[PDB]
Amino acid sequence: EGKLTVERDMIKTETPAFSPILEFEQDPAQILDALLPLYLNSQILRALQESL
Amino acid sequence: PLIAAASVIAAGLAVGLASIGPGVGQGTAAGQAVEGIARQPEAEGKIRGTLLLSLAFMEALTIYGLVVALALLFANPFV
Repeated sequence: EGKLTVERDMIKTETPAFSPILEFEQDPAQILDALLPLYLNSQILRALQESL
Repeated sequence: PLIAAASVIAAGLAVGLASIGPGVGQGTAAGQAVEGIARQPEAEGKIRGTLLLSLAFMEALTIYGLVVALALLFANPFV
């Protein structure tokens, strides 16, 4: 009405499950071992941004 | 004469032993071919242009085999 306030957005990101073929250049294990550190870094930067 | 008999069994084993290679060849070729067409159907012009260009060389191998086996069976100098 008049003040400053924060309002959340609980947006749910739709996921196209797979590409029509979805080739791998790597193995199914190496890709996860190289991907989950990336999501770890993303979550750490989010826990710094929202904390800040 | 036994020479014609040897020539006949020769031609038989010749056309037989010929196509084991070419068979598995065309096989793995066409297998990876269709599994690649699954990945990208919009390349089929030169897909065929390369597929046929390899199957032509394989069929060249085995027509070489068959035609030699016939050259033994048909009019031949040693018989």
